[PDB]
Amino acid sequence: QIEVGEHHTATWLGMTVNTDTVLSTAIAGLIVIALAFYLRAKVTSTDVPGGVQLFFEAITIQMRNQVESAIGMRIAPFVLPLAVTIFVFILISNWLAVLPVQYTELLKSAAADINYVLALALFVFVCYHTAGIWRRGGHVTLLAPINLVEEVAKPISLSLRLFGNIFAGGILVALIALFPPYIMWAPNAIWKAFDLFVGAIQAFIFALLTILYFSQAMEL
Amino acid sequence: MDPTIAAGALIGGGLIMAGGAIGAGIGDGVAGNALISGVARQPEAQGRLFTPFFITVGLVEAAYFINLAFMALFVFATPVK
Amino acid sequence: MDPTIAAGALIGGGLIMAGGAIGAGIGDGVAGNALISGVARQPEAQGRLFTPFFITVGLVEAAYFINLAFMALFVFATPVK
Amino acid sequence: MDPTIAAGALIGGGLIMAGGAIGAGIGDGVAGNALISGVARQPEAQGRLFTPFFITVGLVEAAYFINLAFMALFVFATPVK
Amino acid sequence: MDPTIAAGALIGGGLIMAGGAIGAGIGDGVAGNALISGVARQPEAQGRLFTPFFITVGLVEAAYFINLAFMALFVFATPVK
Amino acid sequence: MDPTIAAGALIGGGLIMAGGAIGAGIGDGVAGNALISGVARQPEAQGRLFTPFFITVGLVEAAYFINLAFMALFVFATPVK
Amino acid sequence: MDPTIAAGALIGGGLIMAGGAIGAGIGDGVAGNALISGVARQPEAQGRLFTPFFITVGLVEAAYFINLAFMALFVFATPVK
Amino acid sequence: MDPTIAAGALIGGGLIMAGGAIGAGIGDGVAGNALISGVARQPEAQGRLFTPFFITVGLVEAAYFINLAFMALFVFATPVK
Amino acid sequence: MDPTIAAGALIGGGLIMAGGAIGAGIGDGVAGNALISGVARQPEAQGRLFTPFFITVGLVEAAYFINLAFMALFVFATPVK
Amino acid sequence: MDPTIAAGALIGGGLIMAGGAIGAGIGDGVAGNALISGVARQPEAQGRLFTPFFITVGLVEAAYFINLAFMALFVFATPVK
Ligand SMILES: COc1cc([C@](O)(CCN(C)C)[C@@H](c2cc3cc(Br)ccc3nc2OC)c2cccc(OC)c2F)cc(OC)n1
Ligand SMILES: COc1cc([C@](O)(CCN(C)C)[C@@H](c2cc3cc(Br)ccc3nc2OC)c2cccc(OC)c2F)cc(OC)n1
Ligand SMILES: COc1cc([C@](O)(CCN(C)C)[C@@H](c2cc3cc(Br)ccc3nc2OC)c2cccc(OC)c2F)cc(OC)n1
Ligand SMILES: COc1cc([C@](O)(CCN(C)C)[C@@H](c2cc3cc(Br)ccc3nc2OC)c2cccc(OC)c2F)cc(OC)n1
Ligand SMILES: COc1cc([C@](O)(CCN(C)C)[C@@H](c2cc3cc(Br)ccc3nc2OC)c2cccc(OC)c2F)cc(OC)n1
Ligand SMILES: COc1cc([C@](O)(CCN(C)C)[C@@H](c2cc3cc(Br)ccc3nc2OC)c2cccc(OC)c2F)cc(OC)n1
Ligand SMILES: COc1cc([C@](O)(CCN(C)C)[C@@H](c2cc3cc(Br)ccc3nc2OC)c2cccc(OC)c2F)cc(OC)n1
Repeated sequence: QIEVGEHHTATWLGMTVNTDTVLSTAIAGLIVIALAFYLRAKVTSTDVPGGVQLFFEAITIQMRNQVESAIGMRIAPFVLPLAVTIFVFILISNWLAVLPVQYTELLKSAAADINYVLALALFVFVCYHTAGIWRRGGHVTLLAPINLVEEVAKPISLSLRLFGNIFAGGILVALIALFPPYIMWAPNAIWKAFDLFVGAIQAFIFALLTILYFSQAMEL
Repeated sequence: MDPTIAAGALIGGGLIMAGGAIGAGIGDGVAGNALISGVARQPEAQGRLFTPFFITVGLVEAAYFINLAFMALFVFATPVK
Repeated sequence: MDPTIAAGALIGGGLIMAGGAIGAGIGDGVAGNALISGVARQPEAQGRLFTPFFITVGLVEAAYFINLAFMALFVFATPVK
Repeated sequence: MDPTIAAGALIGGGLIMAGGAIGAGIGDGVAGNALISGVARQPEAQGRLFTPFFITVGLVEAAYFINLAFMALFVFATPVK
Repeated sequence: MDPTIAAGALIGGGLIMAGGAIGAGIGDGVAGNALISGVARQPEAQGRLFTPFFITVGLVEAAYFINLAFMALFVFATPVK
Repeated sequence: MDPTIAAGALIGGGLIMAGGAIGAGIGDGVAGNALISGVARQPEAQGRLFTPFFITVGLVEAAYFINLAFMALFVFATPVK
Repeated sequence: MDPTIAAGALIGGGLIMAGGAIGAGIGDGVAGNALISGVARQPEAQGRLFTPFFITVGLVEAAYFINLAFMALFVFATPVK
Repeated sequence: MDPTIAAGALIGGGLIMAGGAIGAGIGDGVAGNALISGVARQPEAQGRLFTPFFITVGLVEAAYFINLAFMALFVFATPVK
Repeated sequence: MDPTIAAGALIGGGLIMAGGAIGAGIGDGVAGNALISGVARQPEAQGRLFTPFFITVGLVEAAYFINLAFMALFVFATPVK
Repeated sequence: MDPTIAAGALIGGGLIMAGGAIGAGIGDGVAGNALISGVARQPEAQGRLFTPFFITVGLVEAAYFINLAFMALFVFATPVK
């Protein structure tokens, strides 16, 4: 029968660590850096770009438009590279879940575990806090408590929306398994189709909220 | 005995998925109602209207799929016994 | 005592499809509202107005079908039993 | 005993038809609102405004009929038993 | 005790008429809000707005009437007894 | 013995009048909003707008009054004993 | 015997006041949005706008007051016993 | 026994405060939307608009405060005991 | 026996915070809609629009905080005991 | 015994999360409906519209996550036990 997301684990420094999540996030990272080397070797300028270059440049200028609309690029240029990895590292991190492995499968996405999204969201938090302190050291003072929550609810909602939006898939891939295999394919098909849309939209909103939260941090 | 907690887990998990579907479904309506109308006002604005649409959906659907996560914590992994 | 979790599964599954049909019925209503308005405005935009329509409806139906799948999990495969 | 399941179907089956009607009754209202205004703005549009209108009402009425069926399945089949 | 079924019919039948009244009540308002506006904008069109109005009210009142039928099946028949 | 039926009658009647006042209050509000907006735009229109207004308030108030009659039927005159 | 009927009276009275306050609090909020909007667009209209307004609120408040009376009847008079 | 009446009264007070909260919140939101819109469109209007705004808020808020009062009368001074 | 009063207080807190969040969230949404529309229509208004906005959000939030206070007054310092 | 409080925390917490998802998923939509429309009319305004947007969403999301905190407190840390 169905069970919640348990893990295989190993102890590396007194603390136990999940064997997958760390495996599938490494599989995502190596493919990302493999595309980075392959593009950097293939890179064009006077000649016509190939598929990987016209893809990654479309993402970099989409991020450039967003960051330069939000803040002057003279002030905060580093939020662009930080934003495109947050898009593409997360994008691949969801896409690999489309290929069939199950029989219980280890190959759940990196965001189907809360630790991954907590590390990313907490990193984004300390980064934008360092951005705020770097510029010097809301829109109404009397809202301090909400502006108090904002600093918790930004990383907590970032992590929780990324977790929930992907953890549901990690459950539904098991749910349709309970139906007869000779009829289970069609709902499995539809859901696999929708998986890409939610994975992409989720990577998109996390990157955009990262930019827009950074914009709000480094104000004045 | 356990069966009263397990009945409470099914009723209480059911509420989390009921309020989820109402909030998301209506949200992606009131947001989509502003997209379609936009693409009816300037039939060539669609391209950019996806940038604020998928932002609003990403905020709305979050309130549903965070509910769905916690519903699995209610239904399969009941924090109380 | 199986009947107590049985009744809990039925009330939970009932709530899941109550919230599902409200989210679906009102989301498609508010989306088709904008569809009819935009087709009354620019009758030639109909062919285009379906692509922002069948997205929202599409999205909305996700939050109905997922409730219909979880209703089947509560009712035909009750998790704790 | 078994009665505790019986009412569990009558209550849960009621909930399925409660959220069903709030889904249809509001949906057909908010879709119907956009047809009456359209026709109120140009009477010659009543010919073409039925093409989007009955689509939406189609989707909407599905979300009802499915709950209707499921109510019968609750009241005349009592699955969890 | 068998009287729990009766209580399940009264509570459950109560939901089938609670959801129906929210279906008709608002569904007819959101629909009439258009007719009162169409007759404000264009008085001589009052003759033709009654077709879109009685289609949309006809669909919305069907959700109430059907519900009222099943509520009578719940309370005067009690299928599961 | 009577008490579970008596509690079920009171809770069932409570649901019927809860849903009744929601259907009534919001439908009258949304109909009255178009009435006030028509009288805002056109002072000469008031006599024509009252027709559409009282048609829609009729269709609304019927649904509240029928709920009030069924709550009275549940609470004073329980059909199941 | 009697205390469980006392419960049904308190919960049923609570439902009646919950639905009354939702129907009324939103009703006035919607009918009032037309008054505020009309007086923004036309300061000169404030004299006429109070007649259609106070009709609508009246009808709305009737749904609150009738529910307030039936809650008092449930909790103080307790009909079934 | 009295504790069952205690739970009934507590759930009754919860329902009364819950429906009160929904009413007051959404009514203030909708009436406030028209106030913010009137002050956007007509920069001088804020003086006149506070009469329609505090009339409509005055009604809405009443439907809250009344539920608050009645809630205390339910929990501190349980009418049935 | 306290456990019944405990469950009553827990479901009462559940209702109070469910209603307060529906009210506050939708009130803040509907007030925020007018604020963004005002800033997108008259950008020169952006200084003044915070005034009406934080009046209306002030009223909408008050409805939350009170509830949040009283839910703690049910859950940690239960009135009935 | 304790299992009645346990179930009381799951149903109480389930309500908190249902109301949080309805309030927030709709708010984030009703606010977003502004944003999209703004960008559909004056794309040049996109950069400024995110300022009043994330103020309103900043309020709305807080009403979700405060509800998530109180549901978590109810279910993991049942205060009265
Ligand atoms: C007592 O049960 C009914 C049901 C129904 C309907 O469900 C409509 C309900 N609404 C009006 C609230 C209806 C229906 C189902 C649909 C299903 C999909 Br999927 C798509 C479009 C649909 N459109 C529909 O009609 C608009 C329907 C169903 C079955 C047989 C039917 O033939 C008699 C039939 F008409 C009507 C009815 O009238 C007495 N009684
Ligand atoms: C008896 O249960 C149904 C269900 C359904 C649907 O769920 C839609 C319900 N709405 C119309 C009220 C439907 C569906 C699922 C989706 C899922 C994702 Br993820 C994205 C888009 C989706 N779009 C969909 O259609 C718009 C669907 C589902 C399964 C098989 C299907 O093939 C028969 C099928 F059509 C229709 C139906 O008709 C009687 N009965
Ligand atoms: C029993 O208590 C009622 C009920 C009803 C109705 O069910 C509607 C309730 N609404 C007004 C709130 C009504 C009805 C059913 C419909 C069915 C479809 Br399918 C389509 C349109 C329909 N339209 C309808 O009315 C516009 C109806 C029903 C039966 C016999 C009837 O004739 C004696 C009759 F009128 C009216 C009423 O009047 C005081 N009392
Ligand atoms: C019994 O408690 C009431 C009820 C009622 C009403 O139900 C209205 C309730 N709403 C305003 C909250 C009312 C009514 C019934 C309708 C029936 C249909 Br079929 C169509 C339109 C209807 N419109 C109505 O009002 C315009 C009504 C009822 C009975 C006798 C009546 O005459 C003595 C009478 F007026 C009023 C009341 O006092 C204010 N107390
Ligand atoms: C005791 O608790 C209240 C109640 C009330 C009211 O119920 C209004 C409730 N809403 C504003 C929250 C009030 C009322 C009843 C109505 C009845 C119909 Br039939 C039509 C219009 C009505 N309009 C009303 O107010 C505009 C009312 C109550 C009793 C006697 C009355 O004198 C006849 C009376 F007017 C007011 C209040 O203090 C402000 N405290
Ligand atoms: C855990 O309890 C909270 C509460 C709150 C607020 O209620 C905001 C709630 N929504 C925005 C999510 C906040 C608040 C209370 C109000 C009271 C009135 Br009467 C009028 C306007 C009010 N506006 C407010 O902010 C919009 C608040 C509350 C208490 C003390 C406070 O100290 C001053 C305080 F600021 C925030 C929070 O973050 C964890 N936790
Ligand atoms: C104790 O919990 C509260 C309550 C309240 C209010 O109930 C407002 C509730 N809303 C904001 C959700 C408030 C109130 C009652 C009303 C009564 C009628 Br009949 C008509 C208009 C009314 N309007 C009101 O506010 C404009 C109120 C209450 C008591 C004394 C008061 O002082 C005279 C008082 F102002 C405010 C509050 O602030 C900490 N705490």
